[PDB]
Amino acid sequence: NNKYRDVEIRAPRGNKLTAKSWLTEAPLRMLMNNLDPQVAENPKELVVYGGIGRAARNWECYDKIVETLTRLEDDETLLVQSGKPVGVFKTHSNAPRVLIANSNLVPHWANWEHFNELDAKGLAMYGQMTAGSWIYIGSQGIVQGTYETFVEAGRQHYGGSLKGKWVLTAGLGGMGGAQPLAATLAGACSLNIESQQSRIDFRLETRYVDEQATDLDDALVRIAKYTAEGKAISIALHGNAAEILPELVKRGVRPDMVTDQTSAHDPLNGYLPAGWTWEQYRDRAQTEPAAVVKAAKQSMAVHVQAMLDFQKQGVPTFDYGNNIRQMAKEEGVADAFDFPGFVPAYIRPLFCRGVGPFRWAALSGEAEDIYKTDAKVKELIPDDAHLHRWLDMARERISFQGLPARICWVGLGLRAKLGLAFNEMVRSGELSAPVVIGRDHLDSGSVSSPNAETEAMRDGSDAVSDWPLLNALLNTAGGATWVSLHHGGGVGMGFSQHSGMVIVCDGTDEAAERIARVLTNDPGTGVMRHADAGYDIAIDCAKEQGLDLPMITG
Amino acid sequence: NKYRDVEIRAPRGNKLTAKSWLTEAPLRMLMNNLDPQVAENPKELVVYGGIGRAARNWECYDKIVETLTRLEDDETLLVQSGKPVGVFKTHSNAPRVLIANSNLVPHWANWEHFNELDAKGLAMYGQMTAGSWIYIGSQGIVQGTYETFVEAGRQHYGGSLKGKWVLTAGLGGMGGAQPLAATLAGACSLNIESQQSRIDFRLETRYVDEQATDLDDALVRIAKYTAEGKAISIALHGNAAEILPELVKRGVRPDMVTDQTSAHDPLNGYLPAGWTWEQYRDRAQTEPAAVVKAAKQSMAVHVQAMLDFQKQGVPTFDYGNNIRQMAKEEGVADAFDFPGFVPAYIRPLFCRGVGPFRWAALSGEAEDIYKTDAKVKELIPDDAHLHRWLDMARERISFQGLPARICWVGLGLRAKLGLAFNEMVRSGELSAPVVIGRDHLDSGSVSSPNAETEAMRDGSDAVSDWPLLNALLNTAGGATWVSLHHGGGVGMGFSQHSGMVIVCDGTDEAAERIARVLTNDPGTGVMRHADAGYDIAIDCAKEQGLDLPMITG
Ligand SMILES: NC(=O)c1ccc[n+]([C@@H]2O[C@H](COP(=O)([O-])OP(=O)(O)OC[C@H]3O[C@@H](n4cnc5c(N)ncnc54)[C@H](O)[C@@H]3O)[C@@H](O)[C@H]2O)c1
Ligand SMILES: NC(=O)c1ccc[n+]([C@@H]2O[C@H](COP(=O)([O-])OP(=O)(O)OC[C@H]3O[C@@H](n4cnc5c(N)ncnc54)[C@H](O)[C@@H]3O)[C@@H](O)[C@H]2O)c1
Ligand SMILES: O=C(O)/C=C/c1c[nH]cn1
Ligand SMILES: O=C(O)/C=C/c1c[nH]cn1
Repeated sequence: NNKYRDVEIRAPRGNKLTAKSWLTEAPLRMLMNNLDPQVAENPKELVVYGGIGRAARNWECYDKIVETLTRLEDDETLLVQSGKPVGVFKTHSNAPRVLIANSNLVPHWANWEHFNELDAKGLAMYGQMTAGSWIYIGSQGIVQGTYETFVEAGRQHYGGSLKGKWVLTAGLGGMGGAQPLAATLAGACSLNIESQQSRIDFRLETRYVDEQATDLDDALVRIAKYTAEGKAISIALHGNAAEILPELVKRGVRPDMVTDQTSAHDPLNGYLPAGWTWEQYRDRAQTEPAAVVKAAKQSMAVHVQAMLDFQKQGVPTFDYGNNIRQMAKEEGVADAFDFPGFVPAYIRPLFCRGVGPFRWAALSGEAEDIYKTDAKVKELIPDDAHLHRWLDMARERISFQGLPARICWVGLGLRAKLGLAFNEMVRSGELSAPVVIGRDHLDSGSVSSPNAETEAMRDGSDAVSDWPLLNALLNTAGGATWVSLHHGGGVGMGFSQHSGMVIVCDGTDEAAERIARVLTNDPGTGVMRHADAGYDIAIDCAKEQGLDLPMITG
Repeated sequence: NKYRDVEIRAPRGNKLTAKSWLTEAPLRMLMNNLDPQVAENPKELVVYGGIGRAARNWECYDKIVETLTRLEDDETLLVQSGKPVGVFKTHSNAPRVLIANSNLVPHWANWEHFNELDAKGLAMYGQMTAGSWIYIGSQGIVQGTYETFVEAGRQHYGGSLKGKWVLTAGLGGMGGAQPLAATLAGACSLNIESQQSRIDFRLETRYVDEQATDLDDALVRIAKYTAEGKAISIALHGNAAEILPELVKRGVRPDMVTDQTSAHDPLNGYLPAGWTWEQYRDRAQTEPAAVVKAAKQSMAVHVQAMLDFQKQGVPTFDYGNNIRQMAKEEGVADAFDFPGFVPAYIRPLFCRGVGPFRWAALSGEAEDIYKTDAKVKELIPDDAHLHRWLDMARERISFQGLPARICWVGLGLRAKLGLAFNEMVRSGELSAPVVIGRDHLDSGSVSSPNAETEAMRDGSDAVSDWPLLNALLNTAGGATWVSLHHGGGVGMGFSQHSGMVIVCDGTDEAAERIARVLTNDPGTGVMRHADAGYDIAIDCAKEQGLDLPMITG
């Protein structure tokens, strides 16, 4: 192993290569970017986000991945198995250069206890979604999704804009840290409970949260003031959600929306029991992990009961993909699922058109490369004012972390248009170096997760996981530059299966042929999957886009 | 939509109905999987292994055939639990079909949830080769069953098994290979089977030799034949959960004990003690939970008899039908006191990438397989065990559907063979293309802690990254169709595994694909066993020049 190394890693910048080609330089740079101190939550331990989501299994494996990517030939493919470079095989230049499979366990053994047994033997690594597949871009990766969720909740419950309203939530980790800024962009104030001061500080440093209250009473004074003024200000409060949310219910405080984004998906590592310190928690997880898991899950039950109590008061309440309802249910809160997941409640119609967390990064390191792509997106999508406003807010309010990157939700049809245009900007020298195009594994065709993205599918097919497997096979066949299959991202061991893809735009004609089919097929599989489930909006999209769906179009 | 009173057989000869041999091949192998001489119950789409099906339902079957017929050379069909769900543009060196069957998010990966989805029209059990169109009747498993009995004989009895007998049960599609495998290894065998129609199928296909009239008759025949050193297989109509405890009580001592009933699926594949098959199938529809319970309670009695034979010193092993797990769930706490066949006997073969490599003649002509048998002997001139295998196959294995051959070979020889076969197609020595495939039971394509990855030396039994990487790499290298299945062999919850088939159509493009795919597919198994730290696998990797960064640098 070892899993601690006191080094600062950053992606190399500019146009000169360390690896043999841009197709192998790209995953090299994106692996290193996943560990950049401005990007990752705890990169000296290889941790990117999401509990113990890691970029490589241990530091020996990291070193060997870098060494191997550096020498990999253009007709060779590296296999990464739970963060370990296990084999290099001959393929061809239009296949992926890296195939990644992280954290997959045969289902009867797919649980944290067995994962932790394997980890102790040096046999495991949790990939999360984008940690082990090298496409994490800091809090920006999720911020548009969290904004779209808050906007749609506002449209359903409050007439759209959240001006004068406030969101109550918890968790200011890598992904959770997007919540305050997303709320602000949606027009709302927010109170964001976080148990570690260093995480509040990271969100302040990256300008994802605005201020820190001195205590709960002071936080409520600020929320009362800013909402009365119609300001949209995010407030962090250092504390424990499982103590504060029940206290807020006892006080009859009524937020306008309630959710949670603590790392409840991993009770041993990601969720602080009430009354404990993070330091006690980390230490006791090593001596008495069973007792720590039970204490964490008991506090999750208290926390979810508070969420249910807000909901009974008429407050819009939803689960944001961290499996907390499941944990509470296992601890006796039999009605934990009385509030819905964010996807069936708010986001699923976007997935039905293949819209999701499409993203790209400038391997050059140059901010202006992303600003030039933003301008190109506006030229190619001239009549979508919501999207133009998103890109304006991103430019004005999202500061880059590590390599400049952009989140921009778009769906089937436009993803390929954008990717081909970016490839041509690389060819012409408008862009100073190639760019990579990817996405979260949360996307319309790439995830099965019955307590998150596939909760409450109208046909009952929540648990069917053929679809992400087919998505990864098809990305490999079409020519993505690296393809990944992961288990347990988001919701934890046992609860999801999902796929990732990244494709490099290096300005070549060969890349253009791959891009045209890969960025059609990847969102196409999500429209297909939702059309199969019988969503009329997905069937309409399939017809509009000319998809060939034999059981539907013949 | 579930039942169709039709006989289906693969098209023969050289005329295509699809646009190329790469799309004609999956069309013919899908049909071959349903041939009445191949499949256990093809009018309900069932190929083998409980309810392992070739397509979800008959509408889906028809649409797969229609879609394969029109598929272009740069298009790929996606099959999702036996349903043709999308056609997408790829390129001519990608697979024409990508298949994912029966995959369920792990917390829901169980038969109860499968059956809920099935009742909604949302599910199909792919087994291993049922849903991925490379089943060749009982021949697909017979050499692995033979290699298991041979290695058990080497470990326990000095090799040959002449004078010895095996006790087992299950004469279904794959269990039907057990009698002939025992015979070829030199042993007599007693094979318990609950359905006379299954005994008849094995008799007609020459996989079992005789049927005893009752248990006493069976034992008189075993005593006589073993005393004479004959290797004869005996079927007995009955219930193993009744007969095995009776043999323990009688003090009968077989020389090996195993089982291959469909214990992996209590609702459909395992008859409770005292029930008729009709009663079981009727009640399965009326009271499924009570049927599951009764089946599992009988599996517990069955497994306790196996444990009781082992206590008497009888070599006893689990042959991958998950029966130990079912018995443990019913209270047999020491059900895993006897091992699975792979850690006990077969794993050293997997460490060299050796496994159930196979091919089929799309022409339909037996002589095409005889020509390939002769070519294998020429290419592998100094392996007399393999030559004897092919001689025994010729003599004793009858073809079922398209003529096909099982021939266990590993890393290095698979590619030599497939390139030679492709050259035979190109020269016209073979009268039509051949398909080359394998079971999903193979060194790099399955994670199954109660079967192929039981008791890995490093404790990595449940790691299922490996079959997913195998499928991704076969897709990258250009197999003709690639599959990812869940629950083959051992049932929902207990395995994940990959399949591949590649067509040898005589062309230079196929040759390029074949050379890397038939290197990489067994290469991933040698890699996986090398990663676990098996010195035999590390040696193989070095011999074969594999690039394993954490071992070779
Ligand atoms: N459905 C989705 O789309 C989706 C998307 C992204 C992330 N996720 C999930 O979101 C969750 C957060 O991800 P992340 O990257 O921010 O994780 P992280 O591990 O980086 O951060 C979790 C934060 O929760 C805080 N925390 C834990 N227990 C607390 C408690 N009791 N009170 C207050 N704070 C507490 C921790 O101090 C930490 O800062 C994870 O469960 C992740 O898997 C789900
Ligand atoms: N370990 C391996 O390498 C391996 C390989 C292949 C298949 N399998 C498993 O082998 C098993 C058999 O496969 P198959 O294709 O023969 O299945 P099948 O469903 O075609 O046949 C099962 C047979 O078991 C018989 N049977 C059921 N209960 C019985 C009982 N109590 N007494 C006697 N007979 C009984 C049935 O009548 C049937 O003929 C399945 O569990 C399959 O998944 C394991
Ligand atoms: O946007 C990202 O990079 C990460 C997201 C993710 C989704 N679910 C768990 N992690
Ligand atoms: O040899 C075959 O075609 C099928 C086999 C298989 C292995 N395990 C479950 N099915």
